[PDB]
Amino acid sequence: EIFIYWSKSHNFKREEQNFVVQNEINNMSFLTADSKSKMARRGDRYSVQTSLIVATLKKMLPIGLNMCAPTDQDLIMLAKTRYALKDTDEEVREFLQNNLHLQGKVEGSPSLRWQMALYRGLPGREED
Amino acid sequence: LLLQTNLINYVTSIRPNIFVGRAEGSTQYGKWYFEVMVDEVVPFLTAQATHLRVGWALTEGYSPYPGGGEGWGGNGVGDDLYSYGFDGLHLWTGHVARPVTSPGQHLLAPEDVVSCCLDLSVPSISFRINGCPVQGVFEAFNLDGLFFPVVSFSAGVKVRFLLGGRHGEFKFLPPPGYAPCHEAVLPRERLRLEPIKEYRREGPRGPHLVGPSRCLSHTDFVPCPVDTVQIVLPPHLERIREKLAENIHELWALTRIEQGWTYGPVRDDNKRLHPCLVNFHSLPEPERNYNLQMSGETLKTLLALGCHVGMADEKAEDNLKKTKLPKTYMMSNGYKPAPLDLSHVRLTPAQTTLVDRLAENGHNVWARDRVAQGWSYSAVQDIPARRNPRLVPYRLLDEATKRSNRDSLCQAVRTLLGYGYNIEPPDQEPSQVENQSRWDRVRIFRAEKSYTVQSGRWYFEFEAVTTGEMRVGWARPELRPDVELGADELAYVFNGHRGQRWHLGSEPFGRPWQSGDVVGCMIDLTENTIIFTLNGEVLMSDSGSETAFREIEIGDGFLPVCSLGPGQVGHLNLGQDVSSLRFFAICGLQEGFEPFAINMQRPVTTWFSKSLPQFEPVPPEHPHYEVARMDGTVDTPPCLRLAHRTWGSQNSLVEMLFLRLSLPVQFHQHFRCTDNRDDPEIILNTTTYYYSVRVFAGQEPSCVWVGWVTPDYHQHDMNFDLSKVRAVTVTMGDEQGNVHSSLKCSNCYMVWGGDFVSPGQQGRISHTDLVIGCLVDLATGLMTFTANGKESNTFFQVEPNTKLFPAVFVLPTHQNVIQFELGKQKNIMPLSAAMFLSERKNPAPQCPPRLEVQMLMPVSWSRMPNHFLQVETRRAGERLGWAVQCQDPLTMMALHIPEENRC
Amino acid sequence: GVEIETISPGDGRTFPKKGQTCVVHYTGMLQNGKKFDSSRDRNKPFKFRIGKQEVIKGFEEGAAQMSLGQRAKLTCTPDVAYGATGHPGVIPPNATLIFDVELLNLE
Repeated sequence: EIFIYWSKSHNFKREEQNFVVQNEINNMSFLTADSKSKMARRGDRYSVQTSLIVATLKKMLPIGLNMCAPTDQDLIMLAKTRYALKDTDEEVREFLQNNLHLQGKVEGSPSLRWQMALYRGLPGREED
Repeated sequence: LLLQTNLINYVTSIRPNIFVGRAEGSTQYGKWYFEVMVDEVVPFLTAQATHLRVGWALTEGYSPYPGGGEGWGGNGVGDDLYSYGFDGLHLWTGHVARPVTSPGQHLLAPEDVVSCCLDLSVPSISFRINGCPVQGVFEAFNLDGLFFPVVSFSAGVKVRFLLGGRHGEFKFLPPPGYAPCHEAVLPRERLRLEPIKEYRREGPRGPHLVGPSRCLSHTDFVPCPVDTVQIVLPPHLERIREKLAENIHELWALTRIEQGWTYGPVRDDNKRLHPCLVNFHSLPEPERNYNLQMSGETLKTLLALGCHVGMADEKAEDNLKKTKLPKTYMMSNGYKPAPLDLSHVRLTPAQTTLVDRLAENGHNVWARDRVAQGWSYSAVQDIPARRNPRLVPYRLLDEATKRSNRDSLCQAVRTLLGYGYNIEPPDQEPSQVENQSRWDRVRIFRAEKSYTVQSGRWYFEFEAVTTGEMRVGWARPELRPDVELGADELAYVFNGHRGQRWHLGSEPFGRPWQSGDVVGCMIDLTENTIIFTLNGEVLMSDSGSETAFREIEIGDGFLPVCSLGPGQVGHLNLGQDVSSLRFFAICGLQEGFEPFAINMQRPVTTWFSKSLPQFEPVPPEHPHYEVARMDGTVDTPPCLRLAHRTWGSQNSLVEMLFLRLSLPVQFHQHFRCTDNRDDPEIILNTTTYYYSVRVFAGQEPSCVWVGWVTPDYHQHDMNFDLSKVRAVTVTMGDEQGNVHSSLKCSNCYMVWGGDFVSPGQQGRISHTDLVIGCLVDLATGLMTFTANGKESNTFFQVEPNTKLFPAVFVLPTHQNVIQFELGKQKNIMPLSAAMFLSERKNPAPQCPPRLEVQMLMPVSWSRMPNHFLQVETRRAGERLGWAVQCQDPLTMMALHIPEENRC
Repeated sequence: GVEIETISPGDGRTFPKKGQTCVVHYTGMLQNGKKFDSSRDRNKPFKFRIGKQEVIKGFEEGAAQMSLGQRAKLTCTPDVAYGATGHPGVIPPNATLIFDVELLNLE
């Protein structure tokens, strides 16, 4: 939700680098500090890739995608399409209720079958 | 003409790690004896007869790779000249079975005894069946390399190794002068039975790919120290010639005082009350000044190594004292420390390494001297037989004795350091023990071409059991087998021995692993990215980049590839079973990646770079070597000229090259009992065939070999000479001597071009081309050579049904090197009748397109079988020894190439 | 005519005489070392009536010398073999035949 606000508020983007340039934020120590502890120019001042919001997102993303079942990615890409049509959170929730039965099938693809095995085999996955 | 197919049983070989060999000043005794006990043998478990052979083999080329190969597969002992085998009826050598007379000859039946006698003082390998001698012995065989026991067996056998002493009792009396083979075990290792150099061993979770096994060498049993004679003794050393001797006159005596070995005035050293701590003046004078000049000898070793001394600080003589301890108190002329006492003094690692090699150079001089007095090695000590368990070079010695030697001289160098005199390390020179066989170091493992992927995101694991030079990554389908990964664009690999990434070079990336780590490689053909994950953690380059490689073209595709160095173990987990993956959920599962073999039934066909030389035709696009086919004119016969394209230029390729023709000549099935125009009545009946080679001007004949090779020649030596030619003579006779059948067999039939040149004062670059000719008589098996139209002294005789390939071994030293001439002479038939049946009565020589010149590629690709023979090996007990069992059958259908005689 | 070398001899007492069928489980090979026929591939013993000249002369005269359970290596010259006419499409003219015969049983 923080990244949603960042992605939508243009002034938040605009004064993000203003805070960066005024504080001389390197943005590399916040990611490579453990690399130095592990003994291991172009974007020297500011870049979108060095932002801490997405820097946190790339680490959170496997965790967030872990909860979602393998039958729901097909809903994710069509959700990307309807989100591209600028549908709010309430609207996309209603569209999910409009197409709940359009989710993936276990025998619909051999790629999904092993995904069910390695997803449902976790102790924390409850069938209810 | 047509390739033949047949069902062939899988054959594996099992050896004990008992290695023996001879060399100049060798520390290994050259006479040995062992036995093989046959428990159960199935005569026919499958359609092919059960294979079971016993004999010796050579450590530097006997590589019976499972699957197809020489002849009709199932290669074991005796199928090539790197091994000699006996199976109860034949003395197998050079893939030829020769019957031998025995007292009741038969195949290796259950409840049988096979005794092997090895002599290295003279070349001889004797055999005994059930104690009855075998009337046939190998002689005149190569000594280079090491000889070890080995049994080659198909499925359905139970054999036991009788090694005598503790691992058996030999059930018989070994011949005099022949020692039991169990005495040859090196002290650092324990006796065990392992197969020959392999590429796969089973593991708890899966097959472990195995990098080349490091092999011990005969040259590693000769102790070669640095000579300590031509050293003028320096003034600063004679100045300290005394204290460094006084401190080592009873240092070995200090430990045992005030114990059961406590000295007494009535006796002296070596009388179970040794110490005598008083002084060395009381001790005998010759060993006394001997100990002084042994301290000097250690200082001379320091000089020859590169150690020099310098005095800076306060003299230790002042601030040192002798401590009359309550321990080591004696009644004989007062009490004192047995060596000269010393206070707090330390030693840096340079001194540790230096004292290590100083003890090495002491041990190797002692061993050299003992050998010069005749002594040798035996794991059990025999003083009247003059054998010791410690007559091996220091590098092969045991850690107990290493520490015991190093302790005394560590005290000595410590006492030297106390006086402030510097121990100067010498210069560092990097050296490699083995350099020639650069190919028996990397064994590239990859998948079959049909598994090539050109899309999607893929994942696989590679558990690094060891932490050596092992590379894992992705490679293109046309990856060369004899080139290390990363040298070209055909590899995108991460070398994690020290944390480097390799693609058209090498640059640092990530961190090296440790034992047990799992390297999860990525590939993303959609995003054109390659990532390497170590223990579930994404590796980093020397920047903030998360991807090892980027902007990679799709190309022909990529394959999961890995390679292993010598003595390395790596488990490859391509992903056939998803549960077997360790870090897939941690990295790969949540980011759209999939296992490489996620939906497959059979295991992925994995191809390994087979490091055994084979003969293949020259590529037409070869930048260095080209072969030109010159048409036969009115006066010149057809020729195959070899010219070096890039000779005499920068970055050229200059190395020993082996050349051969693509077609053989087979000798007759039965040998016969007991102007300038060819006469038609006799040229149609002659059995003599002649070919010649033109050594061009500027090409030195000193590095030219000309002759014939049998199709089992796989000897790629860059420093090749006639000594390395494999050969063996098998002599057969009656029960009491009477050698009546002395058969000489060899794979390489070469002559030296340096013996065919007139030794003038100067002008070795002859303006006239050297035309060496070769004549072979198929009806008799006798073959000779002509220097310049005149016959030479050298000749060879071969057995019937033998195949010879026209070969020339040469080191290129000119723009034009050689030229294969398919000519003919007076009443001599050209090769067109000795290679083509349809051209048997065609006198005019021709060069048909099938005949073409071939190189000797060192490494060629091969396929690892989806199943391997299950061998049960264990120690049955003290009385029996080690038992080998194999019952599960495995059969392969092999396509056999007739002319090359290989399947 | 034929040269016999014993391989795994059995009893050496009872020989196949006239009147009873000879059941051999053999393995044939050409002199060059290329196998051309066997019976273990078919997994059925080769039963031939003795004395009726149904088998080649070399094989027929060889089979008498081995005993029950005796395996021997024969060597049949082309004269006692198919000879100049050979075996059409299988054995070339004037070839010497080596047979790894094993007289496993009689009847």
